[PDB]
Amino acid sequence: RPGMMDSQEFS
Amino acid sequence: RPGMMDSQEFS
Amino acid sequence: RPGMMDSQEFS
Amino acid sequence: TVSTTPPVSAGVRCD
Amino acid sequence: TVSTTPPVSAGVRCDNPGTVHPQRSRDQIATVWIAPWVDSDNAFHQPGRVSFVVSPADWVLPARV
Amino acid sequence: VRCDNPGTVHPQRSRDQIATVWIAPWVDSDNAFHQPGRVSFVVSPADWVLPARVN
Amino acid sequence: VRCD
Amino acid sequence: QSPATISLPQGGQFRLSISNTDPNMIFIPGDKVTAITAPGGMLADKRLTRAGGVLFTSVATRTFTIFVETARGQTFSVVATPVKGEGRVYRLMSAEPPSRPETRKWETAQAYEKLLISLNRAVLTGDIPDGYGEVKPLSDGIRLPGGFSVTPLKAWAGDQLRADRYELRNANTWGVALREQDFWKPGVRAVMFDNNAQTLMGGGRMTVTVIRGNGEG
Amino acid sequence: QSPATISLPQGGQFRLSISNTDPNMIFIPGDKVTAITAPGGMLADKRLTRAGGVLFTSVATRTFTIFVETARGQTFSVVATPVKGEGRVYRLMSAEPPSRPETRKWETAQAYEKLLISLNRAVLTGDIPDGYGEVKPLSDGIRLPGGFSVTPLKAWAGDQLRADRYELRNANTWGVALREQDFWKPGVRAVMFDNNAQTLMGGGRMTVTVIRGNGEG
Amino acid sequence: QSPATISLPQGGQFRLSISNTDPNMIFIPGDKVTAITAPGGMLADKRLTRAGGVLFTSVATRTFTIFVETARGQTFSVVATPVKGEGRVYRLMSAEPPSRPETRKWETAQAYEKLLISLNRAVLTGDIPDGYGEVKPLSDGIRLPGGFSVTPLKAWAGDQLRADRYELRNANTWGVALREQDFWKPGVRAVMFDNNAQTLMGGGRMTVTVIRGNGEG
Amino acid sequence: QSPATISLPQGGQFRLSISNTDPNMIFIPGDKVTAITAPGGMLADKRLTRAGGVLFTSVATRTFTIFVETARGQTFSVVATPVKGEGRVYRLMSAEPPSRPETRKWETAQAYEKLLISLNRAVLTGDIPDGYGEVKPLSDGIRLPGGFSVTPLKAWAGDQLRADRYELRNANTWGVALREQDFWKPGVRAVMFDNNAQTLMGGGRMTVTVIRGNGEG
Repeated sequence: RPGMMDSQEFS
Repeated sequence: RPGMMDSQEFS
Repeated sequence: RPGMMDSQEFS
Repeated sequence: TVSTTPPVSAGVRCD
Repeated sequence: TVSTTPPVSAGVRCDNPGTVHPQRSRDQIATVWIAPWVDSDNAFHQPGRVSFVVSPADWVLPARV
Repeated sequence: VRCDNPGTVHPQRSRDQIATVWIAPWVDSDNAFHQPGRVSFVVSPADWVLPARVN
Repeated sequence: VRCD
Repeated sequence: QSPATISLPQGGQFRLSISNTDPNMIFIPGDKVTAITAPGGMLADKRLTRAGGVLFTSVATRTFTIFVETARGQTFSVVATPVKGEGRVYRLMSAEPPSRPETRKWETAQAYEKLLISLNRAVLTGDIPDGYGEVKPLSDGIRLPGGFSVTPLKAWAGDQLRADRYELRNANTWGVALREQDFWKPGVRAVMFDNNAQTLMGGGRMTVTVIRGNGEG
Repeated sequence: QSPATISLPQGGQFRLSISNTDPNMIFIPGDKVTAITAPGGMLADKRLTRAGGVLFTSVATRTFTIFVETARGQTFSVVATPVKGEGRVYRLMSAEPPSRPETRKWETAQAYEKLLISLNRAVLTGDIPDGYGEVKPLSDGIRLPGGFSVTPLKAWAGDQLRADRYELRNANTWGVALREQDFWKPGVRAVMFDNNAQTLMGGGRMTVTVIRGNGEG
Repeated sequence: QSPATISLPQGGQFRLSISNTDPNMIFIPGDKVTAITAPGGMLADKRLTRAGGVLFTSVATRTFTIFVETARGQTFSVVATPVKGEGRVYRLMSAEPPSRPETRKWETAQAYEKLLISLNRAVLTGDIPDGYGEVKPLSDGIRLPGGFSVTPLKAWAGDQLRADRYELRNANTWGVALREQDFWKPGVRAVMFDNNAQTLMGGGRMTVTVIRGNGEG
Repeated sequence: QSPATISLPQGGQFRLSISNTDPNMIFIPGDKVTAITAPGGMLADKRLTRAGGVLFTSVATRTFTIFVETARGQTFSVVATPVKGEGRVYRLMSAEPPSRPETRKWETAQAYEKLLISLNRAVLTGDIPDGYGEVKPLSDGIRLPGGFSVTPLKAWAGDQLRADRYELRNANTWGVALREQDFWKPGVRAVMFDNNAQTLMGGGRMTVTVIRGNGEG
């Protein structure tokens, strides 16, 4: 996972 | 049963 | 499962 | 109408 | 039409009947004494005096000296 | 010294509270200038005050 | 000096 | 012996001891806890209780932070240090109250008492209720104490009550004190002094409204 | 023997003694117990009675905490010390009146002076209204004027009204004439004397039914 | 303890401290957090609350940047330093009022002087309109005339109107009579005094509700 | 601490540092970025954000050029030199604004206030609204200060308001100052001096329009 960020879109 | 308590809900 | 949390959602 | 039973009695500290 | 409550007050530094901090007036309280009476369940009632407000309050522009 | 009377009290009827706002100059939708003025409102209304004593 |  | 009432602000942190062997309880008066969050594997069991309550049992031996969220969008934090001993109850309270409920008077008065009151008010206002219509004032409707002179003024009557207003005149030229009970005549229901003045002097002309019973029986 | 009454608030925690071989009971005077929670493996068996109490048996030896919960919305914690002996009966008196929305409808549906009369007749005869429940009496609820002493007996509470019975004793050698008004304290709403009494001789034993607003002040 | 309020603009970046073992929370007073982004493999677990906040746990040790994003349209970046300790609560105050097209419809639907009255009554009582949200108070928002000092307390903003509360202190020994007009600064729209006051004695503590155009000037 | 606001022209190149370990953000106020282009294999991850925002993370160690295109046909270039450190936020802004939005007054005035205004305007114009019709001028409608003489001129009346115009005549032969409040009579709604002149001299004949209430109650 290079340069991968944790982007959690909440409903 | 760790930390388990006896919780009896009566009807 | 480190850094993990525990959440009960009471009705 | 409701009844009114007592005629005024014969005519701290109030009369 | 909207009400017009205040007659012009008795007639930095501008003499205006308007633009004066308005106060509200006083309510009117009236007392009625109830004659002792009895009721269907045969209870005898001695109430006393009951006070009620006949008129609500109204706005007033103070007289300016 | 004996007396038989209910404890009389006088009604209080506290007054109202008034707050006045001052309106700064503004021009309306239909283009009429409104020079400074004021609007007043009653924050808390009036009401009967329960007595503290009945003697 | 006061004015309203 | 008594719950430890703790009023912390929103998002507040309160460090409190909890018991590692016995269940502990946190409750908010007037609020129902919806959720409880803690580090994973610290609080073994969590149970909802009647109303708003959380009974939690923690076997942990380390201090940890626990978040409680209620049903009105309130979130409070608590730092818990487990200790051997009795379970501890905590009454969580809000700091500055958000709103003020104006409780209406629940009290209702007797029907007859209201009927007397409304009529007196209407006569005083001068508005005369639909049922009522004008007639002749009764010649003698009240007791006259201390030389008072009464002149009939106005009256209106209706199906179950009737009203008369008389003008009192004082010829005494003395300081008198009014008590509405003096003006009682066998058959009167109420007496109102329009001006609420305790003492009448000479020429004290208070007008009094008396409601008797039309159709008296 | 008589049951032991302890009167804990909704936040109360009381150290009582529990039995081992034979069962024990805790009951609420006015509420029906619905749930009871203790550390796992501590309570051997539990049963709910028809009256509304809870019969439990504890076979363990370590001191433990038990939570009992009722139907109207209430929670009381008791700390039990397991001792060898006979079963014990505890009367968990409320101490902070419970919320009863069903009672409020009956309380507010009718008039007010009538409601006062009713609640008082009942206290006198003993036919307590269905909604009302026994609560801890207020230790200091009325004004004591010039030499009387009071002790509390019984208390019944609904939602918006309370009811108390206070045993008055006259310390003063001289007999003191008493008027209901003397007793008024902010928050009381009616004072009635059972034996109508113009005066009370020294060594008097007179009970007085006083009712107050529930939670007012 | 109380939550820490930092007030970053939509371009703000704040170096705060994050916890490791126990979870942390950042919440918006007036907005619902919808997304949160951090470098991959840095945030262990995240959860969205019902109130509108975000509970996150960071197990890493390196300083990292987190972006939080809300529903009304907002984005704030915070730089977290992972330290061993208890959880922390942060109150991310807006600092530049957000856009709320739904609020503008209610704002413009009604008249103007009425709207001013409403927003002011609310500030006085505390019943804040549904659309309005808490924003950072303006540090310098009103004219201070001849010896007063001000400190800010609270601020609420919609789309076209603002609202501020300023605590005024009179340094001058002599009492100063104050008129609303003195305070007018370009861009203010109403000045109202809570305690109606013709004059303010020295050492005065008077709060004044002033409203301004949102983004005007 | 605050976004680096950068107003570059269309097709502009701005050299700025970015972080090679943490995400960086570029946003344009009032615009929503549609696309982002960079040398292949330089920017690993790109994500849209609430409103117009691009969160990009680059593992590269060489300076590179990145093009951003918004939703209103704007294209901006940026030369990025990755560097170890905090993520950097950039507020991209247009150089010379393309258009100027004329914001309409949202403010609406009270209905009664408008009604007074329209009538006054119509009378001044001489056009008389449909409802209104001509009648007799009221003999005395205004207060006459300082020897002024009023002669009835014209009037019109309608269902809820009525209007009268009087010609003022000055016999004082002194310099007078007009204040519309002087001409107040119990029952007036508004007074308009047709010529907006503060001071009238001898024979100052201003005509004033006063609207009272027809059907006055």
